[PDB]
Amino acid sequence: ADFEVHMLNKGKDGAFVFEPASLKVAPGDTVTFIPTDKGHNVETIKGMIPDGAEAFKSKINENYKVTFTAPGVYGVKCTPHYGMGMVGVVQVGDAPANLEAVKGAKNPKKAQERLDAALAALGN
Ligand SMILES: [Cu+2]
Repeated sequence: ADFEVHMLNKGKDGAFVFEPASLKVAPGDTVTFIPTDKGHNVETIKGMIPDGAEAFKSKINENYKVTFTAPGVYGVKCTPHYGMGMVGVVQVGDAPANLEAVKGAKNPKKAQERLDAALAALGN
């Protein structure tokens, strides 16, 4: 199954957001990260990927398709806007094994508040 996540100058929770900020997909599904507005990318947050996952970083303005082969929860950021809160989480599969590591990982305040709301929305 194929999903999209958008990089936006403005959205639900204010400036510099991914939408949806919280998504559940199955292992093997794809997410295309679509910069609706100019100036965004996607990159995994160091410490917020599961066992055997590869880190990734797209170029600015790239429509970037990821096939999520390793199950678990992923924290993602936009590289320039991370510190302004531009984050998302992708849960790949059921009962993610790294849920504690992701809840506990250290992030700038604005990113942590948005990560916590995205994690809460997953309802683990
Ligand atoms: Cu951005």
